[PDB]
Amino acid sequence: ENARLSAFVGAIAVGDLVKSTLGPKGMDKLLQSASSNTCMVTNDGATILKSIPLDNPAAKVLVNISKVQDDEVGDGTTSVTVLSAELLREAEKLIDQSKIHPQTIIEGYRLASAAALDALTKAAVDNSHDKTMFREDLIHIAKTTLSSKILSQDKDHFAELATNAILRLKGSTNLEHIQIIKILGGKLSDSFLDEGFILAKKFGNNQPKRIENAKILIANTTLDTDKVKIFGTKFKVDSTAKLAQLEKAEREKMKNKIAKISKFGINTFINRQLIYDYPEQLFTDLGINSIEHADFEGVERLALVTGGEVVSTFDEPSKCKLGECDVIEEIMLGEQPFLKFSGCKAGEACTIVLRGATDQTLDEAERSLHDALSVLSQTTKETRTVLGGGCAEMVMSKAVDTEAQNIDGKKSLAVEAFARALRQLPTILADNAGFDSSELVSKLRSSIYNGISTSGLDLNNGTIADMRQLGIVESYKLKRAVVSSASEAAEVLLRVDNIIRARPR
Amino acid sequence: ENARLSAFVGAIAVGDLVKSTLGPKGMDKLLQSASSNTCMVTNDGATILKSIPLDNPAAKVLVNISKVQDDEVGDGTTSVTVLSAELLREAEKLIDQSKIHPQTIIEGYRLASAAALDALTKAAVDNSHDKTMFREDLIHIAKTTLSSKILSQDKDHFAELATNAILRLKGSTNLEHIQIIKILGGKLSDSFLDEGFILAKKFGNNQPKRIENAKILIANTTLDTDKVKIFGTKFKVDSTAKLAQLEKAEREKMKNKIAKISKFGINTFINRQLIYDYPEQLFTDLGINSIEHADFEGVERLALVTGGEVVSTFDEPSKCKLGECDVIEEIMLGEQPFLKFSGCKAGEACTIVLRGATDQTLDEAERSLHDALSVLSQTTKETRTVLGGGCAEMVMSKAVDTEAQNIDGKKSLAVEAFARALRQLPTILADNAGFDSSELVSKLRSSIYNGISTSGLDLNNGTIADMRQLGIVESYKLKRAVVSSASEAAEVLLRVDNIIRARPR
Amino acid sequence: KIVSKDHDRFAEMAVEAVINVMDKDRKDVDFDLIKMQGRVGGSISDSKLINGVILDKDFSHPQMPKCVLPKEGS
Amino acid sequence: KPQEVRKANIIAARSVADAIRTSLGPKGMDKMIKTSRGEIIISNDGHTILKQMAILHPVARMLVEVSAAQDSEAGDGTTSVVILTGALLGAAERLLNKGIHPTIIADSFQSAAKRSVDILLEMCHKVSLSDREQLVRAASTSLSSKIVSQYSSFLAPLAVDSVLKISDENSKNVDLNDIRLVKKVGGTIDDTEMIDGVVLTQTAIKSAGGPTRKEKAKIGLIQFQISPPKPVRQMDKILKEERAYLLNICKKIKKAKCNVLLIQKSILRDAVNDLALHFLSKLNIMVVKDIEREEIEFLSKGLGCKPIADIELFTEDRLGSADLVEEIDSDGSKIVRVTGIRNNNARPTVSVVIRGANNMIIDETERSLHDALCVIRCLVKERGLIAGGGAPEIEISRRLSKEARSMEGVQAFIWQEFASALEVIPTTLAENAGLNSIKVVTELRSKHENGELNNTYEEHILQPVLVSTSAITLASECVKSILRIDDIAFSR
Amino acid sequence: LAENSGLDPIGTLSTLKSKQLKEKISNIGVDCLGYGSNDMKELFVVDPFIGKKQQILLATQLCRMILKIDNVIISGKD
Amino acid sequence: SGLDPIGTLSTLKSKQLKEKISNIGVDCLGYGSNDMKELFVVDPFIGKKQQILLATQLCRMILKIDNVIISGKD
Repeated sequence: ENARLSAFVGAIAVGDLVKSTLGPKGMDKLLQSASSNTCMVTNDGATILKSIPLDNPAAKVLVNISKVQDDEVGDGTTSVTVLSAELLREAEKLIDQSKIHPQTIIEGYRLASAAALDALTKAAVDNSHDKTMFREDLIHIAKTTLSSKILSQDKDHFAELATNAILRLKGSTNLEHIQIIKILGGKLSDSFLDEGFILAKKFGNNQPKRIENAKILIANTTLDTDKVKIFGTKFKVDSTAKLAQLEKAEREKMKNKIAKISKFGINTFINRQLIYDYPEQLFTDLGINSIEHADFEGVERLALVTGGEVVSTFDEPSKCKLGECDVIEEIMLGEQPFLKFSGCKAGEACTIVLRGATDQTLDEAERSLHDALSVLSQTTKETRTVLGGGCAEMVMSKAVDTEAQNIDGKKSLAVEAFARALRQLPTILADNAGFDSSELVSKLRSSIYNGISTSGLDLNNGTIADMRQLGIVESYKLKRAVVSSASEAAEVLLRVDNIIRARPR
Repeated sequence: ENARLSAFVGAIAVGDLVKSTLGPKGMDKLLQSASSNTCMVTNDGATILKSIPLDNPAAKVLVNISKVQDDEVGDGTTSVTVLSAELLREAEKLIDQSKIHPQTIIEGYRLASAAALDALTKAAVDNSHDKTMFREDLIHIAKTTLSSKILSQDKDHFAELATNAILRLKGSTNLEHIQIIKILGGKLSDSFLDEGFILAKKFGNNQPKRIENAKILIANTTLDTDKVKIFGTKFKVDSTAKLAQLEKAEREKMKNKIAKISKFGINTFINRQLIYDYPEQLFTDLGINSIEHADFEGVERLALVTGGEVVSTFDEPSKCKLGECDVIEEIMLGEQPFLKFSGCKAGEACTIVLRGATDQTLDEAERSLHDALSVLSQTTKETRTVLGGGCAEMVMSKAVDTEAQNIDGKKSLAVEAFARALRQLPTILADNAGFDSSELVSKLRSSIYNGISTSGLDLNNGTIADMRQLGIVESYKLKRAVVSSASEAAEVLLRVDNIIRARPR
Repeated sequence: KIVSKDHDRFAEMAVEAVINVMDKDRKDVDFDLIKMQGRVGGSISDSKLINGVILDKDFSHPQMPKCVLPKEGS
Repeated sequence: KPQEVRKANIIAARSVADAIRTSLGPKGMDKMIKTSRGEIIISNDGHTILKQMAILHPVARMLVEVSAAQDSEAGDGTTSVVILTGALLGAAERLLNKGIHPTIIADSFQSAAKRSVDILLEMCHKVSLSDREQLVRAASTSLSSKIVSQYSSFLAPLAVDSVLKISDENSKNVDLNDIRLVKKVGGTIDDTEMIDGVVLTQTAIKSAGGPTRKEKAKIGLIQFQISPPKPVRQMDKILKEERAYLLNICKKIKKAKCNVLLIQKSILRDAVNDLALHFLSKLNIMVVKDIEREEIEFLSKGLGCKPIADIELFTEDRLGSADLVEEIDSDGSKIVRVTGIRNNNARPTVSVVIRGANNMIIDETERSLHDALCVIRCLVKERGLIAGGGAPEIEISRRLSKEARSMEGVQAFIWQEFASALEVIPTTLAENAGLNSIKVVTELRSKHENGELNNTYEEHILQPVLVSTSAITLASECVKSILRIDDIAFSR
Repeated sequence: LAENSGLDPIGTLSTLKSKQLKEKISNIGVDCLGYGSNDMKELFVVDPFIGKKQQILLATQLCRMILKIDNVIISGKD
Repeated sequence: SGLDPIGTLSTLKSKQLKEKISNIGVDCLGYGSNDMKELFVVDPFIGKKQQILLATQLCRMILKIDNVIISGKD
């Protein structure tokens, strides 16, 4: 039990050190040394935790976790430790009243964290308004990155393709939504923009070049040339022809899995390996298309834009997550076969085709493009804020109460306690600012409980006021960064049942 | 500092002895003496508490609470201390992290108990179904109580008046809703049931005996000749006519009190004392009739049938609780005028007029009628049960959560803390049952939250089942007796800021 | 572990590695024939299945080419 | 008990304030402190007491930083700021018992300090620097606390005329570190030379060949030192190597037209070789060696020059400008003076020279004139003057007591306790003078009702307004930094 | 009485003084029953003048008598 | 897995006798349902066979030693 107490009582005692320092009106702390003449005073939470020597082996783990927030972003480092300490206060009450492995309680935090992120999205605002001023700055910054790069030949043509490849995304900025197709024997000025998912090495011979209402399924199997290495296995046969009969009997059992493919209502099947002529010929009568050379990367990028999933096995027929594309066009350019996928439901993606004169110009253009798009796409999550002043903090609290309706018997207290920790943020801010936490939070939750609540925490008048009129907002990137860091920080301490005392120095 | 611990934590140890003894499967306690050969084993809660000497001076308060509960009914005495212990256990969080005034917490219980009793009433069932057999047996029971009483002369006519005096109430069965009038010069066989609220005295002289569309207002004041004792005063005046000037000045001030009455638009007034001719003569032009000699019950019972208020003062003009009645008829029987009201809005009551031949028959008939009506009124609180097995305990938590929605900041944590103690009753009952209490109570709240209000916990199968099919019910009178006893016991204990040890007798 | 997101990539690496080091006769795998090497930095998506020794080298002087010539169809 | 840890620091802080409280004023009680090294010192100055007290308490050391800024900014009130700091700590003890959070206590001090300044400026008489009769009588009263009295009449215009040249207009903060009091052996108090250009701390070369005087000279700052290398045909071989090394340095000096150069004093090796003085004697280049390391940063500001570490980077633009450079010795001083620098970036930095026979003369005179420059510095940054002795503190407590009803909530009660915390300064002055404590305080509220600032004006007691303003401002930040500490732990 | 009524004793004291100064001169005390604002005069709650005057006279006389005893002499038991 | 060890063990024994002989294990990680055969979760038999042989070999070496002799530290 002391293993958890050292990670709870020991962490809360250390966590309460920087807890009162949250906010500009928070408390302060002095750091005293042995000689006492080297001391200093500061409000930094990360400095106080790292400077104070602690023989507690559980406290040293929290120090390494806080370093991730500084390197990734570097904002709100103190808020991560304060929120992580409040999660331990509720988790300690769940354990002592249970004495069951916390890993089950950890599963309740993952389901509750999903509802908190969805509640912040609907109420989120942005500074993206008047895109006409932001679009003119986006093309100018991209031309600066093109310096020293071979792409500097024509800045207007290359920056225009990157402009329509960002604002038209309307979604995640990850590079997995941008396909890079590069060919040889072409000019850089001939590059064009395409919204389709483009392959090479066209599939099939007698297969048609036009497919309407195509479905996408991901699977891994080898239907051609099984038994890769036959050396070393004892072969006892009366005739030589019986050797090939064993390979046909193994592929004969695949007919049940092939029959389940037609039951899925799909006209196209994707496989990484090849397919023998007999199972491929049956695909024509059943209307099944066989796509080859899907590799791995292109498989993951296709399932995300089409809303599909990837699996190497069949768990049960008529259960899966499938994508679709309306029109598939097969053309040929640059003396190489190409493929084109279009008509995807809610498809959001783009493809930039760069034509180089050699292999050296292709690798330098692809690496320089990712560095230029990463800086431009960084402003999407930057400057975007949400309504602050305890409002959004309470919105995450009432969103967990929705999950508290349908819940398991033993998972209810795990989810319900997560909402109590979210309400500890206005309690700490009210105590550090010199106000009554019990009076403000009580009136704050009753108003935000059902509907039409713009109210928030007002520290000037010492009461609950509307934050939209005062103009109090906080960044949305800071919201997700602290919640995701505090959720992973609490898992590290709970997943450790026994903590061995560290070697004293 | 230690007074709160002895009144809260110290009171828990007293309730811990009766905590595990609740229920047929509950545990037992041991009472051991110095000789140890006189001991015994029993589950009785009242015996264990009275036998063990208690050095805790705050524990003697709960001793008198169990004695009051035993007078009402000999069942549920153990559950009173257990329910009161859960309210004191949660009082620790009401101090440290709450800081809420204790009386405001007690006032929050009155608002929660009001919704808890109303929630149990709608969900209460009874064996009164097929009232044809139930209503017929009511007159036969009343005839058995007529033994040794002068009412035994005629069983059919006298018991019929007592039967209709109960079911026709449609409300509280207490004798405060029944009026008894003792008169002379008649026979007991001529008595009949009349709801017209007959009283002895008359009112008015030249005023008519019939009033249509009457407005009744109840107030208590002396408008005629205050300071009834004139002995000892000294009147210093220059002339005899100047002495009457002070009395005439009071008559001019009477218009201020009459103006507030005239603005209410009432033709009927209620006064306990008399009224001088001048303020009574002004009521003739306004058509205001004043009733005199209303005693005490006549003041309270008039506000119950007419929907009035018992306050004697006006806190603001044109705001008050007003009643009304269709027709006020004045008749004369037995050489005395009677007052029979007619057309009272939502009036529910009955008045049994006992007409005797002497004073000895009036006192014996009134005392015998109260004993006969007590048996009929007992059938309303007897045999009427509610769904048990965690059902009724969880339903009360839903009504508390309704009040917990709209609440101020001080009582927000007080009302919410009361809902936690309601779920502790099925938790403790599931402790000694050998099953998991945390899983059964959790799944019970989510089921009743949306629909399915009749569900409960099954002790045999350890799951949620229909209480109507299993046939497990608990008396409704027991539910109100425990809540009323716990509300009065916790009202005194929470107000305790210090402990004064009682003097040993 | 977080690796469970990319697990589909690491699944195909162990299929071809065991077949080469193990023969169907004895059906045994030697621990000395499996070189386990890792470094700090990068990501888990860049892991590739190599059929031979890594032997990290900077090629000494930078003038040396990054590829080995066939030496006239040798 | 997170607050009880802070309450233990508040009680320990009030014990230090009560010890300094007895030392307020010239009639205050002195404190005897015996250092661990065996040195025995005593004085009534609160800044010197807390400096050698060696306080090991973490919170109590905040008074040392405030007392250091009190003398650096205002220059007066280092003792009174400690009493005012302890007054708010004593009143905060009753505030914690009522359930008041220190944030409201700390935030109310910001509004209370800014309000006390605006009230004080209304009763203060605004004065201008154009009137020289007010500055003479202001600095003359500060010299009445020292043994020198009749000879202090000539020192009054000395400090006034030095500030008026560098005052200009809208100068805001004026650093007095550029004004240095030169202490030399010999002379008298009545003998003083302003030398507005600059004054060094060292003499000139007494050897043969030194010109000791030059007309139209450029004085640079060179941290280097000309010495033979210090990491028997053999005799002449060493001389040819040493003379060539000493000449190569002098070759770039002639091409740079350097009349006067400086050499940093180094006790390790030799400063300037005797052969180097004879080499530059033919070139008519004055040499001044043994320059103190403390004056290196001083000369880098008033002269507008920059230090030259290496001869390779030495240029002409880093030199100075001097019209005439001569050595004038009244008696025994042998000091070099410079006049008419006329630098655009640099300003007229004036160094006051003080002459005296006994050691106790130039010492007590230095501390007396240093406080006189601080009082004049207060009038430059903030105009106006008030009567000292706790007179304005009585009326401020009266106005804030009536205006406390205009507020609402918990903050309204703080204004009532803040008015009582300002009455400790005039009460201590009445206690240390032997007069009855409560009797004199009652006479202050009685007389200040009818009259306004009316007698210390006849007694020539004038306290600058910036001292009373900075005393409240620094105390508001000092008490705030105390209550904001809720705990302390070992950190190393 | 403000602490026994569940109100801020310092905030209520400053509130009662502000309502009796800038608005108008009246008598508004601490609320014995739960309400939302000041001006209990509407409830017609009155106290006797001779009763309140007798309290301040005995409290003043008691404070004077306590200051007149500077020593506590308690004899032992036999 | 956070479940009743006795209540779960009685369930696995009842499904393999009255219903039919099959393999149904305890799920440590949350899955869809029981009957891992539907999820195609397989474990090596010789791998589990090597565990029960080393377990009996380790249990014997513990019981075969009735004496504990050790010297001191200098």
